[PDB]
Amino acid sequence: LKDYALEKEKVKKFLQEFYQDDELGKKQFKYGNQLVRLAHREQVALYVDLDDVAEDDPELVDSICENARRYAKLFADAVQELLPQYKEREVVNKDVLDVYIEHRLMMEQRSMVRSPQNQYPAELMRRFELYFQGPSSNKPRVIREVRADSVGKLVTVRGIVTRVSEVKPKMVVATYTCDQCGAETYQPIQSPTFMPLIMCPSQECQTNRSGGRLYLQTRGSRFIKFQEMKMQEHSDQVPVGNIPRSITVLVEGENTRIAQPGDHVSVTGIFLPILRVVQGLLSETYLEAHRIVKMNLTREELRQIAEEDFYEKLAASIAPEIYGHEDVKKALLLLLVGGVDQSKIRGNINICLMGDPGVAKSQLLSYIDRLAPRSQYTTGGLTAAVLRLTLEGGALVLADQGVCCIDEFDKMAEADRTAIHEVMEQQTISIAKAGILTTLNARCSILAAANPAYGRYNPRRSLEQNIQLPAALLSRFDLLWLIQDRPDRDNDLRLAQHITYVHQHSRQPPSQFEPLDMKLMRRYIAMCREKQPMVPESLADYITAAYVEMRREAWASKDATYTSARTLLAILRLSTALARLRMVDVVEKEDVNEAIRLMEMSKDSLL
Amino acid sequence: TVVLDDVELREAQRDYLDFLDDEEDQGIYQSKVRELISDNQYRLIVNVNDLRRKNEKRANRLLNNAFEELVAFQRALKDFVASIDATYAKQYEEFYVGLEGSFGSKHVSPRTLTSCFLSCVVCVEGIVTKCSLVRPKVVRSVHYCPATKKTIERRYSDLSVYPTKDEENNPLETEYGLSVYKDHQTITIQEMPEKAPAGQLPRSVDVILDDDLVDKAKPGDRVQVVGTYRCLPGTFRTVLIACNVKQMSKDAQPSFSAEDIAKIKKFSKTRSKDIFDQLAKSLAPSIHGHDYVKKAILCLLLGGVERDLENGSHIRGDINILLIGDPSVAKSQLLRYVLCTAPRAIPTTGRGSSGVGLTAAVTTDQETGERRLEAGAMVLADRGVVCIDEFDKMSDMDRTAIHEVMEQGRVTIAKAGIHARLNARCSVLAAANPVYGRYDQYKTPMENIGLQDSLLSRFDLLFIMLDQMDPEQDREISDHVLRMHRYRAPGEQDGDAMPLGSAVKMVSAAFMKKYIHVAKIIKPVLTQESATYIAEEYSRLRSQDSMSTSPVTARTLETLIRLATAHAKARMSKTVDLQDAEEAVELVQYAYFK
Amino acid sequence: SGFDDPGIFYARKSQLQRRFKEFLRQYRVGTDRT
Ligand SMILES: Nc1ncnc2c1ncn2[C@@H]1O[C@H](COP(=O)(O)OP(=O)(O)OP(=O)(O)O)[C@@H](O)[C@H]1O
Ligand SMILES: Nc1ncnc2c1ncn2[C@@H]1O[C@H](COP(=O)(O)OP(=O)(O)O)[C@@H](O)[C@H]1O
Ligand SMILES: [Mg+2]
Ligand SMILES: [Mg+2]
Ligand SMILES: [Zn+2]
Repeated sequence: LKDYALEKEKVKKFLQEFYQDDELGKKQFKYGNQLVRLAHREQVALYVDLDDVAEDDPELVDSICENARRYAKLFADAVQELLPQYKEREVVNKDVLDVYIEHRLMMEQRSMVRSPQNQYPAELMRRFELYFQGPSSNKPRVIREVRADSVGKLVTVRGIVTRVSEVKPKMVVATYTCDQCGAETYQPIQSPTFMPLIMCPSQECQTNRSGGRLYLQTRGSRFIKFQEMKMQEHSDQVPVGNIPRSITVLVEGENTRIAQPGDHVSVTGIFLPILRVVQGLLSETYLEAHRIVKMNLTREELRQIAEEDFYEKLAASIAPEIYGHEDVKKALLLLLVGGVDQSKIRGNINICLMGDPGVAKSQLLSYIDRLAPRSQYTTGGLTAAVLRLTLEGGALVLADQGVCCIDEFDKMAEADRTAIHEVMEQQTISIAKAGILTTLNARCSILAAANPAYGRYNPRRSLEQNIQLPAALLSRFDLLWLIQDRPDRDNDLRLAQHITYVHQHSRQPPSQFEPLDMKLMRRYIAMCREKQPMVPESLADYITAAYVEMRREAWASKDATYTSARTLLAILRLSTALARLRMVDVVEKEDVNEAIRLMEMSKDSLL
Repeated sequence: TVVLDDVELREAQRDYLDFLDDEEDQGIYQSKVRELISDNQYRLIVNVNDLRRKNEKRANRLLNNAFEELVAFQRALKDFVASIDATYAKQYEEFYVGLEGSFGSKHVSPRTLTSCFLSCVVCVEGIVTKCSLVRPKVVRSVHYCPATKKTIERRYSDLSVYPTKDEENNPLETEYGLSVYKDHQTITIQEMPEKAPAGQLPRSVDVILDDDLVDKAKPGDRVQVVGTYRCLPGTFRTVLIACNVKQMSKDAQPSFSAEDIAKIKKFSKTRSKDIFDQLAKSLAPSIHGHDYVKKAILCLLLGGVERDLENGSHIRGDINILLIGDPSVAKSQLLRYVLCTAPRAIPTTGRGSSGVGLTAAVTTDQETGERRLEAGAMVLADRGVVCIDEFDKMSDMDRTAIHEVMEQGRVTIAKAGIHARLNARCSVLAAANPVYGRYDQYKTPMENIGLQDSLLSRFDLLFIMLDQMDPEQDREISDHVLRMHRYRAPGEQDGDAMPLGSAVKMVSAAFMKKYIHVAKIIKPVLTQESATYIAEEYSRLRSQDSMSTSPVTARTLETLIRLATAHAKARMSKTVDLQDAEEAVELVQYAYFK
Repeated sequence: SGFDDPGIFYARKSQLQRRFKEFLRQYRVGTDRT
């Protein structure tokens, strides 16, 4: 419909004649400067913002959007023409390829009409690469929404990297030398595989009919850094009644090694088909990557925050269908806000919930998983793995900067117990399938839930007697709540009355405070994460006083209540976490004392 | 050899536009496309019978002749949308027509879908079993030739094949953005398992979905599809091209006859107090004793009421019963009673269905090496019943997946990069003899079988039946056994047995089946009086829990809620009666306290 | 994308062609005077 030569002119006009008032308003031909860098091998990639083209030709940006593979080659050939102009120094022949390119160019210039076959491919006149950066107008597209209609277009997405292969050299322009003639042969490659050439099409051997057999040479050929990765739907975009959906992404050039599993990245690139037949061909798709970037209210809200029972109301909003466990519901809220990590300190507040079956453990975890921004649910894979050769982060990795709810914690694999032990220690996961201790960042609060062996809990049987989990591993947890279903006819009647209401109403009974919508709760959390409250040194005196007091009670306590410095460290996390709930950047005695109260109650739960 | 004008297609295209031109008339279809424009979809839905009303002839032509008539209709649709809005029409390459309404004889089932309907519209009804992955299918590939500076096209439509070189052998580089691609998925339908004679073989019909119709279906969905049945190029494989798919509710309705409804109403109104026990005695008349079990089994068929909450909590109405007992007790016999009686039940063994097993599975086709997400037995029993025998011999992966479906009624799967989440809400009636026979009444039932201490929690009820060697009890059983054995039909001379068939107070099983089918639709609700009463009993069980079967827990409370709900359904009483809670409480007491 | 095929690029007959080439263009006739 349109003349690509005319488009080639427009880009050449744009690149040569686009500038931006840089820092201190410096009128600078931004791309013009980059071309000069490219001319002297000082750059390799040339990322291009389409909004710059939108600044003077939004229609061109639209045509780039409706088809991107075409315009990439147009720009690349457009830059190919411009670069010889901007050359101003004969820089050193960096790597054999440039001097090889120089050698070929002299040979070609030594030649006058010529058949199209006897000419070098554009892809070999390279060692520069070009990528686009999507316009801010184009809103990011969910991986689900990338349908077949959007193939061939340029799309921006968000997601979580589930896996990424090692860097490897992808061939681009296979080069061959004839057996018995000096003519060199080329073969650009698009498919992931190909048949290598055999017989040279060289004019001399073709005329001579000598059967000059091509022999591949890597030095003549040109490779490119390459990677293969999968990206998963970000948990926020996934509907409740579905699960995350993957998408393959291909990365090459300087975009390689800018991503790890469990990185919440945003990718701009072309969505295109690949074929490794009914009513037409069926072809698997992928997303050729261009740009990768690793991503990170009303006054009544403020009035609500000012309320003293605000945080208590929010705790009541935690699973209002669940009657009871109020102080536990408070504790879960503390985990959701997390710590501060002042400096570093473990901001995540890991909690374990051991208790008899049928006491809302599993339901609570499901609510927490639905509530947290970055959430994972598992039972025990959980940890990373090396599939076949490619990394694949487990649920623990995917919970980074979030929470991993592990139901059925009692039935974990003992190796995995060691794995989470590493996470609670340094918040990283190490693994070696081939004896290669690959360490992965795992910064994620752990919400464990276990059930005692042999039915309900026996109070006479000590801790680590009703349960068969490592006591040292248990003591690592910030809080550890023992939930017992004691037959208490009054309270039993209360819970039953709560249940019958829900059946007779499909609704919780009316409380003092109605629950808030989960999204609003998350908004409060995101506001709470905005703060990093500090600990005044005066509070330390009282804090330490409380610590030695309770530690004395542990010495007084015949059973070792696991009081330690670990106990003190968590108390710091709880206090500053409460300060975040208070939206105050300085911790307070109320926050400290309340944290001690919950700590005491968790110990009281061991009664 | 280039067509100029088609008078018939011209008129047919015009008539459709006239039909879609619903302005002077009631405006329903004009409003539809206006909603279609607002909703951004590109597939109008059409009631075929309205088309019959406006034009019976054209409607007959449409049903008899599908491919041509729809193409004209799509043309009229695209122009009509262009009339209302040109730019919105220009967004989409094409538009689609959705059929609906009554299809007189074209409404068939996969059993009855003979080859006679080829190239005729068909409204099939059935259950989706196999699903294939979404794939994008090229339709119009666009190529550029820098040598000639020339752009070409190549449609495929119904039709080495991929063009890559100019006729001058110049290279052709494709134009991905310009070209047209569409998502495309294949599934397979089968007759509804309840209404499917065992003598006849399976009659499974393929289906092709494209565009928005791709993902509007999963395995184990009761769906009605309307499409054009077409052959394929070569004894020729035959497939149905979907024009519109709709998921009929799995509840459906108890059609039957009003006589059956009236007989049920008269029978229900006769004696509501004894109807539960009268059914229970007549539920499994061949079996002697186990009266609580028969009462329990009736509640399972009746089923509770699922409660879906504002937060998405989905408290299941299904009830789950496990039978443990010594061999040579009427356990397998009892389930075959359920199979004969249950409105919608599927049998299965410990191993489950071949390959797929109990729950769903991914299956390479091996005719094209193609993945297929294939429904398993558990999913197919959704809003129904599954009868598992040798449940102890269930495999370990099934012992894993059973936790999900028991907890959620929902099997998820991500294997082979196949993300899916299938509805599997199904009351389960498992049976498993004790290991090595001869149950020891000292340890847990887990210790005798090995249910990992969790599935017992998942099961609402668990009934033990041991071969107690009481001579009185044996006399009662043996009296029953010989009485049935000695029986001869009323018309017989104590001579010949039944012929070798080449084909496969007391109430009839079919009458029972129809009755419970009607009762399942009833939606009884709580009463404050019963709600208070049950709370006393549950607390009383907690009080009785002091002595030390599994302890009474909150699982037990909701179990009683479903049982009282079930007994309420038995009498068609839309308000749960204290009798319902009363009978459930004593039944649970028998289950935990012999 | 596996949907494209870029074109391959790049006592002896070619030597004999050179011999003809030099002969036709470089052959000399006449003498020093002529
Ligand atoms: N304190 C409680 N308040 C309200 N509902 C409760 C409470 N305890 C248990 N329940 C109810 O118990 C029902 C079934 O038990 P539940 O799912 O809570 O078990 P669980 O504690 O997760 O058990 P397990 O870890 O042994 O699998 C749930 O529907 C939940 O609503
Ligand atoms: N209470 C009973 N009344 C009548 N028949 C019984 C009874 N208990 C067992 N049976 C007999 O047991 C047989 C079926 O046993 P089955 O259920 O297959 O054993 P299992 O289920 O333990 O493998 C039937 O033929 C039936 O007559
Ligand atoms: Mg649980
Ligand atoms: Mg049996
Ligand atoms: Zn050669």
